[PDB]
Amino acid sequence: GSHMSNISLIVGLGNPGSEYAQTRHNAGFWFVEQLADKYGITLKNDPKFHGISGRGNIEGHDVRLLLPMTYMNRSGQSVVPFSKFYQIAPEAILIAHDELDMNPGVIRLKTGGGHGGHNGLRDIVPHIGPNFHRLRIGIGHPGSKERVSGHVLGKAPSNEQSLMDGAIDHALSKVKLLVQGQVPQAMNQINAYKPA
Repeated sequence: GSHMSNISLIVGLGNPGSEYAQTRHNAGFWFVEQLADKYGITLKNDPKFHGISGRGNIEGHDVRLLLPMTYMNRSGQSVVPFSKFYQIAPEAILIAHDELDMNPGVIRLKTGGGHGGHNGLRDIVPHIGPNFHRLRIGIGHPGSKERVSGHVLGKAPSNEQSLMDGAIDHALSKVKLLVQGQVPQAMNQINAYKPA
């Protein structure tokens, strides 16, 4: 099982399929895929947990990675049984996700709170509660309430993509702190990120 607030499960939220891979709602997938490549963690088919998952060493810690393949609004159907099976408490979970309420190039580490309208988080919090950590990857908000689906299922223009990519890269450099349980320092250093 997990141990205290040493992060040992990192989840990236998104939708399956090439048609969604470049969309804003897959920001969490981008982060976790890049993290897996950085540390040489194999992301392999995990049909039992309706996802793609991996396990490997990050800075001397045994960490699991998970990409639900359920579609976004059914993400809990992967995350919940996976975390329960491996006895990973929410306090040891980091979920990376797109955040409508923040600008592209803004990234923050948050502990607790609600789903903020995010349909992936909405499927997870009812089951494990809110006390997991979140890597909120800013994607911006569309023109109004009605445009949300068109925004999150859109491919960002190059400038916004560059801003997100830089923020994601910064966060990758701070995962060492997270797997070491240094959540306060990680929060300070992630939240301080500026693109320019």
